[PDB]
Amino acid sequence: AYTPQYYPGSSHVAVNRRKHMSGDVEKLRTVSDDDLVAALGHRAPGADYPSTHPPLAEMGEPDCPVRQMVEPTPGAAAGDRVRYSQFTDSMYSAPSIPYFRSYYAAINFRGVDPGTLSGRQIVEARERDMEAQCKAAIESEMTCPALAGLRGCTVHGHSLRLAEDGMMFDMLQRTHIEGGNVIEDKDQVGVPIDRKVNLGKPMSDAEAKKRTTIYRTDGVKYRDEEEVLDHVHLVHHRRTMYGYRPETAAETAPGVGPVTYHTV
Amino acid sequence: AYKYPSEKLFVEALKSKFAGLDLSDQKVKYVRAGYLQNARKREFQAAGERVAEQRGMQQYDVNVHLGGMTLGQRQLVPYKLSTRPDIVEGDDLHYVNNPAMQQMWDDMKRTIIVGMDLAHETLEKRLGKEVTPESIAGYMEAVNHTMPGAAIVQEHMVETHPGLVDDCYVKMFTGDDELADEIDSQYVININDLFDKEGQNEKLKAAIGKTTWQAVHIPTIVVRCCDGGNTSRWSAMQIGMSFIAAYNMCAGEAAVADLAFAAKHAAAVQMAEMLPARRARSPNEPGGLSFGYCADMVQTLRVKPEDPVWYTLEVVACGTMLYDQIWLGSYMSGGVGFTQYATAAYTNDVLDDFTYYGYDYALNKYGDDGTAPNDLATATDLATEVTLNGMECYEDYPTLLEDHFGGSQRAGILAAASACTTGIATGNSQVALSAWYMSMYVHKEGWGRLGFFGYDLQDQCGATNVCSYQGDEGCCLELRGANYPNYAMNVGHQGEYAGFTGSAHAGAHDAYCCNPLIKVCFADPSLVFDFSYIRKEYAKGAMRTFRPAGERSLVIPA
Amino acid sequence: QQMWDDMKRTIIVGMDLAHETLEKRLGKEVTPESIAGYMEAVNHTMPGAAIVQEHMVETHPGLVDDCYVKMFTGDDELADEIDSQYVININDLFDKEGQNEKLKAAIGKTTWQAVHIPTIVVRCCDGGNTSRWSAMQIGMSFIAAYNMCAGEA
Amino acid sequence: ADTIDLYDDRGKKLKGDVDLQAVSPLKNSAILSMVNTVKRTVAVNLAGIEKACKNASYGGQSRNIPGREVDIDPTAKADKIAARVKELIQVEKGDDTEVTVLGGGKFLRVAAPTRRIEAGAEYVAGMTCTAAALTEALREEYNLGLYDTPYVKNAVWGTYPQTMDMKGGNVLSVLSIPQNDEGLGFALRNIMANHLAMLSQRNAMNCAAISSILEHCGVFEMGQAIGLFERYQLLALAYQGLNANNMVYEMTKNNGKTGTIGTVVQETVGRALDDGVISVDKTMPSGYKVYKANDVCMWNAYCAAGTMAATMVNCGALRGAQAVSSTLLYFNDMIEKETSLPGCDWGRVEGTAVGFSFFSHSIYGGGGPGVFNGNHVVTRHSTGMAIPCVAVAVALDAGTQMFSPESTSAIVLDTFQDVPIMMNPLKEVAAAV
Amino acid sequence: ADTIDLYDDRGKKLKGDVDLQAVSPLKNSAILSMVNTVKRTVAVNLAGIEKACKNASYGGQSRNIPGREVDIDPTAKADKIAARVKELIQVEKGDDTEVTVLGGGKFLRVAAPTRRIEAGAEYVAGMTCTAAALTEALREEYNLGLYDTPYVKNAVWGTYPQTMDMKGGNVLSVLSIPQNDEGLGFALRNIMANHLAMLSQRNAMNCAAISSILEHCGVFEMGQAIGLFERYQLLALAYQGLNANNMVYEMTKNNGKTGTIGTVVQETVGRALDDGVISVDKTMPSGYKVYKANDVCMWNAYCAAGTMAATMVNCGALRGAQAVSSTLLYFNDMIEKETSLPGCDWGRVEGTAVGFSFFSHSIYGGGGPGVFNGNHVVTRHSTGMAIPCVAVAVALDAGTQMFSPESTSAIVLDTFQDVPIMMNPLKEVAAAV
Ligand code: F43
Ligand code: F43
Ligand SMILES: C[C@@H](OP(=O)(O)O)[C@H](NC(=O)CCCCCCS)C(=O)O
Ligand SMILES: C[C@@H](OP(=O)(O)O)[C@H](NC(=O)CCCCCCS)C(=O)O
Ligand SMILES: O=S(=O)(O)CCS
Ligand SMILES: [Cl-]
Ligand SMILES: [Cl-]
Ligand SMILES: [Cl-]
Ligand SMILES: [Cl-]
Ligand SMILES: [K+]
Ligand SMILES: [Kr]
Ligand SMILES: [Kr]
Ligand SMILES: [Kr]
Ligand SMILES: [Kr]
Ligand SMILES: [Kr]
Ligand SMILES: [Kr]
Ligand SMILES: [Kr]
Ligand SMILES: [Kr]
Ligand SMILES: [Kr]
Ligand SMILES: [Kr]
Ligand SMILES: [Kr]
Ligand SMILES: [Mg+2]
Repeated sequence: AYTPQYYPGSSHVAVNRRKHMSGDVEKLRTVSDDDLVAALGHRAPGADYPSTHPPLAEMGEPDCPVRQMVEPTPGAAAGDRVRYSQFTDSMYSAPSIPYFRSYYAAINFRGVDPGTLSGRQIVEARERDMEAQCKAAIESEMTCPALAGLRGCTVHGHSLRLAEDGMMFDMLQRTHIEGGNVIEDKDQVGVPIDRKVNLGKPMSDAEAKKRTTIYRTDGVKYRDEEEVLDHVHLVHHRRTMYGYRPETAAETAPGVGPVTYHTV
Repeated sequence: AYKYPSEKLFVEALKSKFAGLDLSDQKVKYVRAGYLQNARKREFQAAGERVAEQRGMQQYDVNVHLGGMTLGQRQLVPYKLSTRPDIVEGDDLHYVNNPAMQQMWDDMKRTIIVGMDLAHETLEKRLGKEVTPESIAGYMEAVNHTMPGAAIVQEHMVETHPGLVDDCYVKMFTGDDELADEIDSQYVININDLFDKEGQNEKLKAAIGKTTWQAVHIPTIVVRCCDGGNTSRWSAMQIGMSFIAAYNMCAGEAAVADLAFAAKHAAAVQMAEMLPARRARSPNEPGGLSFGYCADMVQTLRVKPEDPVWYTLEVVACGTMLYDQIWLGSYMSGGVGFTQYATAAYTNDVLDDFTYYGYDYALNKYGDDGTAPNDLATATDLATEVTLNGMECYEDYPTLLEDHFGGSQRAGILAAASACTTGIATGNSQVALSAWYMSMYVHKEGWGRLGFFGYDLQDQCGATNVCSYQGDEGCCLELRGANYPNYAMNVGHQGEYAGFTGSAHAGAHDAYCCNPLIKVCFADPSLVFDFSYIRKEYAKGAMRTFRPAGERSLVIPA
Repeated sequence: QQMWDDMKRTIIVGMDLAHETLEKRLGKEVTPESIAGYMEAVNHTMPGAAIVQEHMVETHPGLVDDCYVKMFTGDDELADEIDSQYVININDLFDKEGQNEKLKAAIGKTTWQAVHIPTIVVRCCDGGNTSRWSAMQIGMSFIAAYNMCAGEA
Repeated sequence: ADTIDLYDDRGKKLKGDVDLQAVSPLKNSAILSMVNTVKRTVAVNLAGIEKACKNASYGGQSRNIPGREVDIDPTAKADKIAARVKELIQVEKGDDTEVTVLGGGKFLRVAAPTRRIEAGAEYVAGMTCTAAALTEALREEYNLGLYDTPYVKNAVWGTYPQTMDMKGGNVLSVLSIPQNDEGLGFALRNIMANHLAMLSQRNAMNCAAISSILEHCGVFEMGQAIGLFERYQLLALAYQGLNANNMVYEMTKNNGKTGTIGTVVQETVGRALDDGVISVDKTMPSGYKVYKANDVCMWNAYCAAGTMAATMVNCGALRGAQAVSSTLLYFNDMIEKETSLPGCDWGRVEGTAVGFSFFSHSIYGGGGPGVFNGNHVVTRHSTGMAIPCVAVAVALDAGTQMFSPESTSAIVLDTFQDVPIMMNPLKEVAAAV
Repeated sequence: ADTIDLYDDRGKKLKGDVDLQAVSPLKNSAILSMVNTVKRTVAVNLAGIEKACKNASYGGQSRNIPGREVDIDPTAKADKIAARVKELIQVEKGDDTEVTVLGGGKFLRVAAPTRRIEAGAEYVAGMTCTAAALTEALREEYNLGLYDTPYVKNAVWGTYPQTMDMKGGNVLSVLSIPQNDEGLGFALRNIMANHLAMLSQRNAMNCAAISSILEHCGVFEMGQAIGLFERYQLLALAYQGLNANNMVYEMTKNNGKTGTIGTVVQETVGRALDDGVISVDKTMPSGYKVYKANDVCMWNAYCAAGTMAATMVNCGALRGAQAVSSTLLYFNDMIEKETSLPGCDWGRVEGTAVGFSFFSHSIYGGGGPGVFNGNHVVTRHSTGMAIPCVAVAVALDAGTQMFSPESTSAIVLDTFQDVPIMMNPLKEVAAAV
């Protein structure tokens, strides 16, 4: 079978990018089921999963060859609501960057609906499936609890100066530092919860720079990642060429000019 | 030629916002003041108290913001109009609060250009009339009495209050210097006087030819009560009345119908055509406005064509406000809207810095304005350098990133700087468009983010549709507009496209981009809004020093 | 001019389908209390003011003083549980010749919003603005009043 | 059933005792062919494309995009371009695709294959396949590339897709775009009268036929020729448009030297009474006679024929199109006063004519007769019994109009002047029976 | 020349080494039949007409015209009304007119005669002739008179002609009115995804075929399948819509138990490389391999099939339609990052998916996937390679949607559930070779 290569680049940022894509992300903390459910805010810890429709086994399904050959996730078999987890990541070397959170979801999880935005990244899925995906991301090196957090609303902060204590600005202050640890005492849409979820310690600035997927001038400079620039150029150029005429002869059409690449 | 200086153009605005701040600091103390920090929010809260008391019903209240927080948990910062000393609160640039912005749009919407040659040919052919400078002069007097809504033929007519329609007028213009000089100058757009730089006047007169045209501006109050579809009709009605009087025609004979068809259709140049059913709109609305026309309405090109960047960014300011704030942020949505999606392109001298950097890079690498190769290789080089440099600016200056806090703002400004640089360097709008999408793609891989959820619909369709020639994909940028299919929905592109359409013709040192009639029409200083310095006008509106047309104080009580 | 502006800036929008969505997809319970919170939200947001994001710029409340939303319904029990400043009182306005009972029977136990966007907006723009402007701020208000994700399916 | 005698444009008998159904849009193969012809046929203005490229005047309306001229000469390569277009659009060898150079290379006549219509939902495939084939043909012939072909594409397609139509483009149809339809089934109603006059080569009898056929094809598609209304519409088509029983030709000839609108009114009434279509009903005390219609649909058809003959006699005498609006109005106003029976389309021709007169003599819109059509808000209101007269008036005009057929429709004349259905529509309809 | 093997919805071989041209919308008789079927077939909601008349709710949207109720019970007289409608619209005995009572009298399935489409310029004759025939049948059956028939007419036609559509009416089509076309040739693109899911009876492989066929029929009518672009579009139809070489079916099965968007990306690249569609071009210093397309059109077709399989795998696993927007986006974003080749429609599927994601998760418009269609401003931008996936996702949904197919398109299921081309599209297309 085909062996994926995922992404170009040779810097340690590109290596981190392939870790997120390939799902090979080290575990740095533990979050209890109850604590995670409490922060996500869709049901009371220990409560039964609400449903949006009956379990598939109970109501049956249309005669569909795709349905009969694609296995439903546990949440879909049960008829769970579609709920979500949503994260914001600082541009000051947070481990994760929005698109690569979505690639991590799309490559490594089934029946997921990821969405990428500059200041928020969302995964919608059947509730129990969404919880498992959220647990995997939040317990992993894709997450610093100071440079990233759950924010289902009022997300402002990814592009702002960090607070003096290194916490990313949150208008609703859903998280705060208590004795070196990040505590979450509101759910992801700002409602106070009757518990204190301990998300462990923030990454050191040096750890963040080692673990991050972002290029910027105080880490791996984007200007120096010529393999990534070559890839961008190649894809743009070929898109341009084949929109003109979808054939290899388009690659030397008048107007292309002396296109050239750094590493190939 | 231009030389990019040692200090970044955006630093002044940062220092004026943050006196004493070390601009390299990545951290800040948050005091979580809430709305009381900000005079404009405090004034709004008090306005809302009056509103609720006067009407008996709750309205504005900062405390309704969710989460038990009011706006201003961080510092609420003001905005400097680029190239201007004026710093304003952000709410002062909301189109609803800014009468200069409202009047720029009203001035476009209430304009139609109408040829006179077909009407004169009708009078000769059907009535055997002689058309002379004297008969044209009488017509121009008639049409400036009738066009605001006053009577010339019938008895016992009721009329519009002249003071409510004081902005309405009609001027003629022609490439024929001999006729233009024979008509009283109050009725004529003087092409030679307004287009005295770089021989622009001769280019415009050659492109118009010995044809005669009317620039018609119907009253602002009318398009405010009604819509842009009113403009060509209103114009035609009073044109017809004026021909009836000026040529002693029957007040309603078959030949008058020929004048109507000419004024309404055959010789009518709309600013914008209609739109399809999902976004149904009359003509002369922003969705139908082409980028070439938008760029030709802006008049900085006739003032200082030797600095193509200045005109380019004035077009950006014109288009981003119109297309994002008024059109997409109101016509096509509404509410709080899209003020800062647009202000990113015309405040704090950020786009200016990124673009002048590119201009300098291109001048030293490729040579003078308009001489760079019209090819994809060149667009790739310019866009990548301009985008990398801008990204490094955001990375090196934390408060610059904080200003353009949404990725969509950064995407539009980095891509605009890239495409404006390319347009000025190559003189080619279509090549510049390749650079626009190149910037987006470079940007996305640098930061693993670009814009909002649906920002790059057109940008991922983008590169491949630049050089398509298929029916609903292929189109030169000058003729693209806010109804080009990929562009029909999303903020952070349309005004920038207008901008670098202008940049390409400024780089080529052309007098216009797309229609010389539009160019001459909007140079006329008798318009309410000053189309030659967009950002200075916006500053006036934000400071409550812009006087719009269309108010009703003459006919309402105190 | 104002008679026409009042017509053009008006859109009527049902609430039942929205409440059914919140129940079905989110398992939310819609109560007089949640509706009351929604009506406050929508009368802050509809004239052009912010409820979710940070560093938002807003319309001057005095320029949009004519903009507001009221609800109305054939269900007297619900109309009675909402602060009357937010309700069109069918029974008080249509007291003659039994008109109120004809209207309530024709509307049924269904809930509606009468939305009136700012005059200044339709003067700058057109009547096509009205249903879009209404929907944007209705959406913002549901997000706030039911603790939704600010942008989910 | 109903039968009619069919007559040609010179009043010669073609066929006798033809079943009225045999000239129905749903049955007559010649009518079906005429519809197919106007749907799939387009004209290409190669001279306009050449001019737009050489002068960078893409989009028209005085537009000029400085620096973006493309120096190509398609009128000098018209045969080569025509051959490529044919190859690109033809579906099968020997199919009904036609591509012909006209005007010495200035224009192309493009009859797109019927299969491309069949394979779609509307009629635009002729326009779009031709525009695309031409864009490709120009790109290949002149070795265009990435950044200049978009401009040449706008020379062909105009401002599409910023606009919904090919505004300022150089692919032409006698039909408009579907989004211009006022309502359901209006596409065949949207044919400018100047176009109709050119299709007929200004033969006014053939113009009546072509325009009436296409109008009633529209009315059938609108669903307004069902049941009893089928007979209503088919009789109007036959007697007003297809010179049934030679009534339009003879009424025009007998009133051509000294006749007026009013003498055609009187002839119509006398023929209706002599033929038994109407009878005296009651007599008022003054001696005025109220008539009754013994066959209501037939009385309408006689009024439709009289309206047309009146148009031919009055506009013919004026040699001017503008009198058609008053002819339609006063023929029907006065035939009602003469009989106390309702006039053509029960007032809908008269009403159309009232507004048509207004909007061809006022400041408010409209224009000369040549700009109207069955989809025009002014002239849409009769189900097919007004516009054929308008087209005939336009054909009869000897040079009084500003926007004449030659100025707006010259390419239409050249495109269809060798098409048999348009050269002799009455003979073709009869031969199809 | 290109050939493909045709496989059915269960992965069974139907026909081997078929010429690609044989599945063209311009040549395959089954495809041409499908177009004709959706054009001329309408449904009648006789229950809705009865309700509107009994309750004076003409026009819908809570309208009530007090005192103007008309008490008629067409659902109780459905067979008699059906027989009259057929008599009124049938052109020739033995033509393809069909009128069938459904739901015990609540609905009528009306297949208007093809000749009525041929005689027109668009497709609306089915809607208009049926509405007219129904109005006459009700008038006659219930002895309606001068002043009540207009109200019953609005029960059938809705608010037409104050509106351009039969808004609030009870004659339904899977197509919209032509004036809603966003551009030239878009009528067959304007088919709501909920409709497509019902036409397929929620058989996802059949849904892909039905939707892909109609999308590409639209693209042909837009003129965007000419010359080289014909091969481009036909390969996408064959591989994405017609399960060419079993690749959509096999890739979905291969990834159906444990697979994801990403594993379908990997399988697509592996197949393209193994099949010689792509090869290694150059290797970067890190070891990253830049690929090249040896056959550009075929690389697109493989990406198109992978996009569809990825939708079936990811939406199939969720049993939820909403993931189609992210599937289309991330399948193509990641396949570009994996190969340095452009993805499906060279970014236009990814771009459509960006805006579709936005407009199915935001306040600004759109809705759930079932409300989109190829004419929707959000989802029109790919030439046919996005919507078939959307329709498939809608069909795979197990009940997460508010505006589900059974709530907006129930009558579509009943109307077409016994139509062979919708029951087994893949088999009929292969049999028509
Ligand atoms: C509810 C949505 C989803 C939607 O459909 N529109 C919203 C909200 C809407 C509201 C917010 C008004 C309010 O606060 O009550 C308005 C003003 C439109 C309106 N209804 O008038 C708006 N957004 Ni939004 N929206 C914006 C933006 C953004 C950026 C903000 C990111 C950040 O770090 O702060 C993100 C998208 C992204 O991540 O790229 C965003 C998302 C969102 N945007 C999320 C809310 C995010 C949150 O929970 O905080 N907007 C921007 O990126 C800048 C311009 C800004 C707009 C107002 C202006 O232009 O002045 C506003 C434009
Ligand atoms: C030039 C036309 C042809 C046309 O297309 N419109 C005209 C003129 C137009 C102008 C006259 C403005 C002016 O005096 O400059 C306006 C106001 C429309 C406009 N352009 O704003 C108008 N008519 Ni007119 N027009 C009117 C009318 C009329 C009546 C007036 C007859 C009489 O005995 O006075 C007659 C038609 C008729 O005979 O029925 C008439 C004709 C005409 N009407 C003749 C001019 C007649 C003349 O030579 O005096 N209007 C009316 O009948 C009353 C309403 C009145 C309108 C103004 C208002 O409503 O306040 C005005 C409506
Ligand atoms: C006919 C049509 O004009 P055109 O022929 O399309 O120019 C139409 N005007 C009108 O109907 C004007 C009606 C108002 C003035 C006359 C009132 S009686 C319009 O502008 O769309
Ligand atoms: C998509 C479409 O909405 P519908 O799906 O038709 O409701 C369309 N709106 C828009 O495009 C909104 C654009 C402005 C707001 C978002 C800017 S990114 C419109 O209202 O016609
Ligand atoms: O959050 S979304 O990208 O949907 C809207 C941004 S204004
Ligand atoms: Cl190839
Ligand atoms: Cl009948
Ligand atoms: Cl009778
Ligand atoms: Cl080709
Ligand atoms: K207005
Ligand atoms: Kr958590
Ligand atoms: Kr976190
Ligand atoms: Kr303000
Ligand atoms: Kr008066
Ligand atoms: Kr004119
Ligand atoms: Kr405009
Ligand atoms: Kr330059
Ligand atoms: Kr990325
Ligand atoms: Kr603010
Ligand atoms: Kr033509
Ligand atoms: Kr249907
Ligand atoms: Mg210079």
